[PDB]
Amino acid sequence: SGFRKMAFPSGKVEGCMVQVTCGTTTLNGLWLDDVVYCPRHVICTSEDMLNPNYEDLLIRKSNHNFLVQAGNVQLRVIGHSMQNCVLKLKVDTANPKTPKYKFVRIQPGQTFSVLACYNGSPSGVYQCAMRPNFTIKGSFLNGSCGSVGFNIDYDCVSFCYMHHMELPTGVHAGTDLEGNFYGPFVDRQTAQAAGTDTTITVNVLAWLYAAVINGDRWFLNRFTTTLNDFNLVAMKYNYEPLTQDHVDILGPLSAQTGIAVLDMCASLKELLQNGMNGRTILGSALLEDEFTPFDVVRQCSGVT
Amino acid sequence: SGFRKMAFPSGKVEGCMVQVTCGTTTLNGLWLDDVVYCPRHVICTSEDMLNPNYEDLLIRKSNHNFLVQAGNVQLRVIGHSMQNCVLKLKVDTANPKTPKYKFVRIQPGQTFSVLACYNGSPSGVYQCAMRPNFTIKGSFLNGSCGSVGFNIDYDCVSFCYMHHMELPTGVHAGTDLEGNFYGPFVDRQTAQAAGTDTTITVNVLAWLYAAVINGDRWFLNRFTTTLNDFNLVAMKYNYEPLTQDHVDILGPLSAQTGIAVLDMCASLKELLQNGMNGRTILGSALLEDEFTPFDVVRQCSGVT
Ligand SMILES: *CC(=O)N1CCN(c2ccccc2[N+](=O)[O-])CC1
Ligand SMILES: *CC(=O)N1CCN(c2ccccc2[N+](=O)[O-])CC1
Repeated sequence: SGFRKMAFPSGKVEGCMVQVTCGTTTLNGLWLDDVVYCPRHVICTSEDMLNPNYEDLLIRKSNHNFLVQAGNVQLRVIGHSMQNCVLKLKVDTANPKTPKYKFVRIQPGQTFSVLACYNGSPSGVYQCAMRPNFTIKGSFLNGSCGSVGFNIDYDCVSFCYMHHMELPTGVHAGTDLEGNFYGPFVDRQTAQAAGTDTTITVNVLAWLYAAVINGDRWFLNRFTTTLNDFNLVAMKYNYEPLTQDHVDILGPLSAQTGIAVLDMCASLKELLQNGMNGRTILGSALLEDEFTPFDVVRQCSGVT
Repeated sequence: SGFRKMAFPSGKVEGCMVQVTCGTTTLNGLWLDDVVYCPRHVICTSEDMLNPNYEDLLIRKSNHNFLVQAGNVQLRVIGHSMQNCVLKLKVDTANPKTPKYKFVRIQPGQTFSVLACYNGSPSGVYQCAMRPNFTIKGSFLNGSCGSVGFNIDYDCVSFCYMHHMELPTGVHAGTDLEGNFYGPFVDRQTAQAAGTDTTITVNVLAWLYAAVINGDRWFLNRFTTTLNDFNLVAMKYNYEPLTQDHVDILGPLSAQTGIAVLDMCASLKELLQNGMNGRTILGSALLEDEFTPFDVVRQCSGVT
């Protein structure tokens, strides 16, 4: 029993983290096979960062200007290319610690683990969600760029995120491992505002199911509702609209607990309209939205 | 910027986790050098767990009855001894993945990472605190026993916790790596109630300093207080008394922020007396007590 914000074990990713230096800029790269992936802004002076022409900046750079260090051993760079907002550094050695991996571009509301890194060294691991506005609420200082977000399926690491930016409002923006930003963000030091950060409704409901399973039940009520009625309440409180897809995904949690998705929605509706009245749920005073239904099943069943 | 409940990278510990089977009981062991450490209740039938005589049960067990599996390779057990509530299984092979390590018995209020494991396989990592009542608020299912709590200092893993029990109230009890329980708990399926779970006052204050650093400042007030005045409020709200030791430890956070410890105490006092009025602090609706001052410095400076 008990329910915790849980990150994947970080070992398989720790073995991929390297340091990339170009001129005087240092940040993190990801070494998979004979390719090191890093944010392309590794080529920028912070002057460059106001309005960088990456194509023009990168003409000035050769293979030998990319200093790649894995632990205390230097990697020989034999090629470099720009793919969207990342550089791919071809090195002469395949990472012997390359796990099975995929690159996946996640949907908003999906959760992943971040291994926060500085000079290609891990400092810590935490669990995140891709917010509906395609920001993540991270913990990142200068040098953290190139830290990666991931999921693990038994032995296969699915990389979904590379860290690039902090927005002036202290939330985080970044790319898939093809170098495409989540959201409308660019790798430029410019006015970039986040949209409305909506609550991930299906995740809150999964979390309410997690609570019931763990004995926290005070918020179960006598009521039910409809998808249309619930969605009017959701709109008013900046919750994502709930779909029959969301209902379907919550099915096994519904089946395990014997509480109908729409009953649980009616519990959520009352919590939204009445607040928690100073009570807590799984030791939280607000409604948690960074567990997926998959996350709740996994933690509540003990998948390794 | 941003502030997250962050676990140590788990790689160095993942490489130590094994499966221990005795008769039909399976749980996790920790393989360091040529010794596998596991909970001694690995020798129990769940019948045994009502009132086990471990000395008497262990007479019935030989080296070959302890099945130790690391990945899919079996370890040869050449010796077994009971130290307090753990077994030490001497194997014929030193773990090649043994990191630098110590065994440390932590104080209540100190934080550590747990690598939750099942059949010697990692499922996830989260950050915990040793509560003042020597419980931890974990996430553990059947098979999770032998999962370990740790801190990492650059390259040295300090093991502080091995998982043994869930109390009837769904909190967790366990031992240092010498097999001594934290708190008054025994490895027996009996009436065991936790004492008063008090809030770790110095950790809340460290967390308030973390908030200020990250721009969350609304709770800073015009007031100050004294250690004696603050402690009267702390007593009333089941907060640990604050000592000059606690003040000293908060010094660098005080020095970095320019907010006197006793001013911050006066902010905490008002939060205790008035509550949060529906506001949040670092995205929490309650006062977080599972970051140490060391945790706040580390995350806010980017120590690897
Ligand atoms: C996020 C991170 O670690 N990061 C981005 C900012 N950065 C940088 C970019 C261009 C020029 C200089 C610098 N810098 O100040 O180091 C460092 C890496
Ligand atoms: C915590 C854990 O994984 N654990 C403790 C309970 N347990 C056990 C002990 C004695 C006899 C049987 C069993 N069992 O049901 O497996 C399993 C291991």
